[PDB]
Amino acid sequence: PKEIGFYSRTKDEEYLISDDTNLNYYYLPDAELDRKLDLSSGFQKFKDYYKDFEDRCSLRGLLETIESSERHKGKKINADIITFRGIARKLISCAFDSPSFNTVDLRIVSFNGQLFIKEQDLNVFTGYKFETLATLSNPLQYTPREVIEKRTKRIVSHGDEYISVVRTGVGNCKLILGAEVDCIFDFKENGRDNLKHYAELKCTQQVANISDTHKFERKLFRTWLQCFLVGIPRIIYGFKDDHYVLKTVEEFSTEEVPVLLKNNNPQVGSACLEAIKWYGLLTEWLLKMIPRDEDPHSQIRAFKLVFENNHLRLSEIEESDEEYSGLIDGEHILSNGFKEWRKSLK
Amino acid sequence: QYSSAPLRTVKEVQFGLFSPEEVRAISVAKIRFPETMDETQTRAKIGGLNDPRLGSIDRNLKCQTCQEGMNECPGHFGHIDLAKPVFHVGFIAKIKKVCECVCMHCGK
Amino acid sequence: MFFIKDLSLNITLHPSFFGPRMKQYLKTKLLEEVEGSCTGKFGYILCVLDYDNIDIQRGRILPTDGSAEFNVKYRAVVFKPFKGEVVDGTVVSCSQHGFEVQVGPMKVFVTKHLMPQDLTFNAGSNPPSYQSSEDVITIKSRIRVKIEGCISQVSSIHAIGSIKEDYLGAI
Amino acid sequence: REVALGKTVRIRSAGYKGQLGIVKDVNGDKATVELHSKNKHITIDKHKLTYYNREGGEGITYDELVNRRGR
Amino acid sequence: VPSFFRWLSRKYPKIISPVLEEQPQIVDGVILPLDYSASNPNGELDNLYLDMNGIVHPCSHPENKPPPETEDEMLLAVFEYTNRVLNMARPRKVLVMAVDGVAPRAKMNQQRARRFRSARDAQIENEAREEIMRQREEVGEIIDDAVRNKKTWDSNAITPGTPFMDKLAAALRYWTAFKLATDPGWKNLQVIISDATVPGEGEHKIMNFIRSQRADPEYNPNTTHCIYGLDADLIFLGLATHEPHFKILREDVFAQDNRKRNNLKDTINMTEEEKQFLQKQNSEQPFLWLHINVLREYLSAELWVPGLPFTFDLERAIDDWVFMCFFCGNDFLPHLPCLDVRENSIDILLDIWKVVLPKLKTYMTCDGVLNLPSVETLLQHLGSREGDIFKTRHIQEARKKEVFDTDEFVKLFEPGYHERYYTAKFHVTPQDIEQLRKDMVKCYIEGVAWVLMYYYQGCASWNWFYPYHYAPLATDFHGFSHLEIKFEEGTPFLPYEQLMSVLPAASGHALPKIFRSLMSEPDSEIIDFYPEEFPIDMNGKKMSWQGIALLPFIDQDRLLTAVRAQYPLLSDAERARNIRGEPVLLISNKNANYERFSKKLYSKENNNNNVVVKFQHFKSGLSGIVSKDVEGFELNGKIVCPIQGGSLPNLSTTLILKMSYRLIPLPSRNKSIILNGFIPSEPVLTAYDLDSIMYKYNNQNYSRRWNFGNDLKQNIVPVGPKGITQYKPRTGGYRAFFYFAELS
Amino acid sequence: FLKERLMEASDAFRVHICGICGLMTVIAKLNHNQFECKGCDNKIDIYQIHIPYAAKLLFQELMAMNITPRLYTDRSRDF
Amino acid sequence: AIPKDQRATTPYMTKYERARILGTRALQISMNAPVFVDLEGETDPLRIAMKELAEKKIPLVIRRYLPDGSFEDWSVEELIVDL
Amino acid sequence: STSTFQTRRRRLKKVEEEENAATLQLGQEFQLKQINHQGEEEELIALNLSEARLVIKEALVERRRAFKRSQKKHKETREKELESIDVLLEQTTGGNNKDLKNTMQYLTNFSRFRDQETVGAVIQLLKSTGLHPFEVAQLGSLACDTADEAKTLIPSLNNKISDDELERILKELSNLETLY
Amino acid sequence: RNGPNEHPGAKYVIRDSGDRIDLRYSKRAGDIQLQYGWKVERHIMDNDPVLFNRQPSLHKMSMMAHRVKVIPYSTFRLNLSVTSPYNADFDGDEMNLHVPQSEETRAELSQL
RNA sequence: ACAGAUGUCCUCGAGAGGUA
Ligand SMILES: [Mg+2]
Ligand SMILES: [Mg+2]
Ligand SMILES: [Mg+2]
Ligand SMILES: [Zn+2]
Ligand SMILES: [Zn+2]
Repeated sequence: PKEIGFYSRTKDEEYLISDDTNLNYYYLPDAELDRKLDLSSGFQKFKDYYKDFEDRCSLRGLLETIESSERHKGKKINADIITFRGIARKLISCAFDSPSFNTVDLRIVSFNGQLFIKEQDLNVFTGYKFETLATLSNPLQYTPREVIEKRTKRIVSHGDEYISVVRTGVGNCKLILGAEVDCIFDFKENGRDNLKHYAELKCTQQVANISDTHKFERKLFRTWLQCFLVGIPRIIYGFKDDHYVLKTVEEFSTEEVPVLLKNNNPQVGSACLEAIKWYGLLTEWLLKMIPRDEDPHSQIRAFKLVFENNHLRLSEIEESDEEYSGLIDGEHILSNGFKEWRKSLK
Repeated sequence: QYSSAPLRTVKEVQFGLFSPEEVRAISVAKIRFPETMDETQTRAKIGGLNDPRLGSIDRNLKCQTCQEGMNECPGHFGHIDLAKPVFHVGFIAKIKKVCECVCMHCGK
Repeated sequence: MFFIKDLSLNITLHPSFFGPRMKQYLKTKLLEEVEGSCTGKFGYILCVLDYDNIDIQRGRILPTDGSAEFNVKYRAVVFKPFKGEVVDGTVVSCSQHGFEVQVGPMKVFVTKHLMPQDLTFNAGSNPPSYQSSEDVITIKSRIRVKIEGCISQVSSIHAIGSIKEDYLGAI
Repeated sequence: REVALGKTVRIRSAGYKGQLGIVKDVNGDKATVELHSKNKHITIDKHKLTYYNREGGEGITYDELVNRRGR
Repeated sequence: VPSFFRWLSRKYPKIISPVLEEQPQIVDGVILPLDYSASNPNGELDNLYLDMNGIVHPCSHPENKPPPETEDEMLLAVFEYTNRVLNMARPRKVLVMAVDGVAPRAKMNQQRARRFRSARDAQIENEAREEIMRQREEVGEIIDDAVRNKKTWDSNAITPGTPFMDKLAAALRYWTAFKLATDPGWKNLQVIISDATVPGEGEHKIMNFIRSQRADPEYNPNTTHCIYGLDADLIFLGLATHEPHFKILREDVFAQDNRKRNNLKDTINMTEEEKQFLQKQNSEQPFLWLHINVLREYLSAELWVPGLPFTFDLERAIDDWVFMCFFCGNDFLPHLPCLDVRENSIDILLDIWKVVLPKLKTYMTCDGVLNLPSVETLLQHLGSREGDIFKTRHIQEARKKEVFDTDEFVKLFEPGYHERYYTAKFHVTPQDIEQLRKDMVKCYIEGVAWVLMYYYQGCASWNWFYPYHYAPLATDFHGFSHLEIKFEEGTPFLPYEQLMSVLPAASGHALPKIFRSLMSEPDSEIIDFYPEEFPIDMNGKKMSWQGIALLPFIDQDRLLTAVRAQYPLLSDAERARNIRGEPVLLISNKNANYERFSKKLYSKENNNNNVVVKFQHFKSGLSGIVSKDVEGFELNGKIVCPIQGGSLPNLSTTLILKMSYRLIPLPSRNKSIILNGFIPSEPVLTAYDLDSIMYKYNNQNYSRRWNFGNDLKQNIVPVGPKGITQYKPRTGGYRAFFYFAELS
Repeated sequence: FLKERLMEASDAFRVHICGICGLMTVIAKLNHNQFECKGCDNKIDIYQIHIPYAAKLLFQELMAMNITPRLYTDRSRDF
Repeated sequence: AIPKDQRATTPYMTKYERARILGTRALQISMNAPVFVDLEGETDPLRIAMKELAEKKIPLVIRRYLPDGSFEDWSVEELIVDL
Repeated sequence: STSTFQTRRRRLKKVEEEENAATLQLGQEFQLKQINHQGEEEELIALNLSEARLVIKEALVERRRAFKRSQKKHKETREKELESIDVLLEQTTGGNNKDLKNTMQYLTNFSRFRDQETVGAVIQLLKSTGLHPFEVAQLGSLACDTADEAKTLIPSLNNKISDDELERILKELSNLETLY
Repeated sequence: RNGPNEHPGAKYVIRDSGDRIDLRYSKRAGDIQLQYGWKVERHIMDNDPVLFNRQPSLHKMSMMAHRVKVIPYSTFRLNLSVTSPYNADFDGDEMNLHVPQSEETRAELSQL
């Protein structure tokens, strides 16, 4: 895993480039945990900016940061598949759960050889409130105590997410992901890779019996898969009860969760190997028959992927389809910068 | 209290006399002054009958020989260098008998 | 020079581990105890061979409490500094007192009145070393040391070496 | 710290109502109060027993904590 | 043993821990050099801070055997003491050496009186010795003039700015360079030297250094720290640093109270045996540990209050405690008449705080800032309560009963002492009583704010002083709910200015020719500030040396004029020591950052002495800013040994790298917040100890002799991180569920 | 029961005995983990036993009487 | 020395042996040690020891010392308990 | 911790003999013909420095395969040797065992022989003489050039006066050590 | 929780390390959590075997093990048929009582 | 620079008068 670049997506959807607008820093002493903080607060006061978003899976900032990285560097990278951390997670996880739990809608384009793929309320609000109460925006040691005391009576907003490009791949196949990082656990190095320092925090319910233990195991499997697809070493989970009160917060580092699921029921123990094999087979199938443009200004076609009946039905659509006009010619998922870059070298 | 030495039970008891060399070697101090608490009636005189090296006398002062108080100090032993040899009271009869048995001019 | 002996160690097992795996418990206790021990009588127990061979006997329950004492019979490699032989070592430290020659898991010290008068302490070179004619010893160098120390085995052993007479150098 | 220490008290209610004694040892909530006529010690709650003056006078309840004094 | 040590041992017994001092083996006469890379039985240690004054002072002019030779003997003694301390503690990351230097004007008020009292005691004892020799010579005996001229070491001469300080600093650098070069275990050790030129009292320098090491984002919260000093307030000051991994090392004063103090005459009576026993006995000095991590739990269990509008924070709970302890007693202000014992009043003040906390709606202090109305209410409640305390103290004094003398004539037990106490300091005038009361209130409030700022956020004034000798009586600070405290920064005093503000007596001759000529002349512009007979000794309760002086203060302007007049005609070589200077950092030849330092500074760049390097704690440690050395150190050179008769071999400059170290400036105010990622220590306390500290125990009442007993049975306490997770398992599941299953 | 009443219920003492001497003239430093017998130069053959304080007093008085009650933890029948 | 299995002592358990095994087992169960029977609502260590001895489920070995010095090992399960 | 029963009046022998000197005079416990655990009358081994390295390596790999199969059921030159030794020691023994690294490094950087056939040849050559295993261990551990050097460095070797066969097997040891 | 004042209760709580807790002096009515392996010095209750002896002890029947039954009066009470081996009457005789302090001693007294 | 108090049990050899 190697970091290529990063970008910020704050309000107004301006997709700024190479800015640490938030870079949320984690800080939570055990005294605050014992203080029995309430996660309900002003539920009706939530301000969600996702409704005004022009596209849920918009990759304008990712495209801009890819353009900037290409301008700074020379030859293009060997990675092909590009995903905004949503398609890859669903594609790997759909083989483990029922297809009814996930909605499949994939638009794969092979412009310039590279591949570009674009796709309760109370619980979500409580998780966002916990995330906002577990961080203090600017790093500790450079903020006054007024911010620390105000963090309790703060507001909850959906936006200003730090997104960093991570390059990975297994074997010959290599791909990059537009992973979003919402927490940094240690000192941040400027101009150097910060993947080993990043961390991810989430919320979950408590356990009462073996069924709740299995549910927690499933949640751990999901979060471990989503972190391993990127390379996040630290996983933080916040326990919650029926009263929406944070009870205990524990961290789950990497290189020990696999053994923790191994020393458990055989299903979760073999789930890791099954997911790895499924990811490998999916990558091998993906690199099989997708056309390669090689030189720029070549023929470009789009493909539709639908996962039904435990099978990824892929068909080559014709130019008469409306989706073809809106993607090949409409440039809905592309931009003028990418075509300018493609015409620049050739 | 913890001691790293292995714990065993006494299986045999060997009696015998005390050689002057052995008692001189095992002694931790030499007693010459026939006074006790002679340090201007404040402390214990060095080399007296109450030498501090013998052991912890009172209160909670650790004995300097073993750096411990009284609950684990057996009591270290001194020695007195007699000017002239002196008969043992309990062995007078045996000494007389063995003197009668052996020649008083040769060790035969 | 290393010796293979048939030492024995007594372990007082607690009744809390009086299950089917008490044998393996004694095995791991023996490993974690005997390794790295600087016994005065013997020396260093570097490693125990034939792990799957060492046998235990019937443990006698003490009259005082329920803990049982086991007399294991193991064999292992033992290193003893001994006295009256030559040995090769590698320096690891140097000072005005002398050079800390290291032989295996040992640190034998050489005092001022041990080495001949053909060694003077100086710090001109990068490593602080004793420098004189046709003798060059440094922080990392070859040296042959003859041991004549009294060991002084009190829960740990030591060694004192000499540099007198020829062949006790780098070569 | 504890007010009930060495002060003559009168046992109220229970089987020793009207008895006169002096509290010697107090620990937690239970208070050990000796008996004058009887050569025995009885442990009762400090709140239940009233408090009197050593020389003699009116009796008061456990409100001595507020007063922080005697009598 | 001091009363404070007894009080802390009685209230908090488990904080006393035993030490493990290694004894090198002696075989065939030779001594085996003890190893340094071996694991420390007292737990892993990373940072060690040492107050060099607390070592150089006891070694010089001791109570058993004064150094017969010149300063060389004292230098050897302090060198061996430092070596023993280093071998006992075994630092692994950074070792810090600091000695007292320039101090703010508030410290001169008591330091000057203490130095003058010591000088007067030395003078009177010298006069008594001279009379003894005169009486002895009358008999007929003859004594050589060398013995008669063999006076004391002049302990008053040990002051920053003197050539003795420069000589000691030069020797220390050679000693630490030799230790770094000759010890393979000092490869990762970094040694900084804070000479007397650098301003500070020895402990404030350590506080600034630890706050600067905490002035880095990458600083590890799990690092361990040790500070060695004989001062009693040292154990209390380390608590304010909010570092759980803290422990104080100091000599065992319990044994030293009744240690060996026999005369040298008795050492020759029994010849070899007794002298050998004595030299073996004093060769080992027992020590003890003062762990603060355990003390934090005791403070948490003792400062708890049921019912509070705000949120109970452990970090904020300690702030009021430390502020109150400083208010009760500190080496910056005169002792309060109500708080004289300073031990029994602590519990009274704590229960006053406990009863007043529900009334208040805010904490006592906020990062060193004192809440004015809250502290006003606290002192009002204390004054309302101080009447009972004063009555009890007077009753106890009367029962116990059944050089100016001032407090005896006051007769505080009689009613109407409000003006009687003030009459001992001023005249009998009504309006002057109110004027002096208001002035004392203002001065005391300003001094409390200044000491709080100094001990929490560093020095803020550097020139504030206390223009009074007697603290106000009870029911003080009645109306002061309108004053706003705002101190102004001032420049630190020059070494000569600080030396003359200390004001050594006429016996002291550390000053140069010009200054001693300006002093000893009868017609001196500041002759009124320098008494000779010194009759200002005054008992005021207590006994022996605890009495304070009543000599008039010193005007700063007159001293400044005197120093500016004496400066131009002083020699340039002597004037070259007026530079404030900076701490010097020493690193080993194989340090992790040694290559970077040698490539950046003192390298082929050949910059004009303006390039600086800032490095973080990720590599090696000791985050800070390094600058070019201002001394004569250079590559491929040699350092002359100043010890002379010490048989110390010469060393080259290729083994030790010398540079000037500058602390990183604080970006914002130093708050009291536990850093993220801190790993709590192993749980050692039990609920029984919590209940024991929650219930008021009258020094255990000696019911079962639990105060003293199997003290060594407490054993060592584990230190350092314990467990990857920093949160204790409460409810939750998975790992916590497995822990619950394996426990129950 | 007899052993418990004689030792646990009345007086229990722990002492160190030299493996060569057989006596109790062993200096024990539990904190320093040092057990040296100056008489024989023995530092690796020290055992600890549990005996009543009355037995300790009797043995010390016998040693003062120039009689050595050497104590050993092994049988000499094996020769 | 151990007399192989040509032992010649008594194939029954003496009263002193019964008392010693009962006491040792009672102490072991009183401390945290495994029990090889179904407590079945018993909470006194001595009664648990008797319950274990009822069907000879005590893993203890008796070493009977001959006056000369030899000894033969007798298992608890193979010792007849008639008293 | 002992392996030999008390005999020859161990209780009060006082100073039976001075500690071992250069001229042999072995200690009380390290004497020849040690007591074997199963039986009796077992002679002291003849273990040299190179033999020790092979023995400890064999024990390490045996324990390695041991706990590797256990967990499976439950579920250049000097530079190359150092890495292999480190990766073997990292998990086989476990615990701390700090001293094991130093002695392993000493064995690796001072290995006179690095082949099983070489050590077999050298001890089949050394078994011809009736020398004390201590003497043959030092002879095979430290290389020597001259007969007087061997006598001075390794005392108690005065029984060989001819020095012809001594020169022969010294040359044999030299060429075997150079054949590494 | 009952404490050392009531008859069913304890006087000391011995910890694993070896330190002794006195329930009388400390009190506080605290909910002390007893960890496994600790020792609690509780009062002797009913059916507790004790040793009952009379001097002179001429024969082995002069000292035998009984079962404790707590009675509300300050005098030892025993069966009439037991006095004959003890050779004791009720005209002023006094007899000693010994309490075992371990499990093996209790079992030995009960079974022998 | 610094530094004024506490740890719980004391008899010991005898003599006399009595109880089972
Ligand atoms: Mg998240
Ligand atoms: Mg101070
Ligand atoms: Mg009768
Ligand atoms: Zn002792
Ligand atoms: Zn001995």
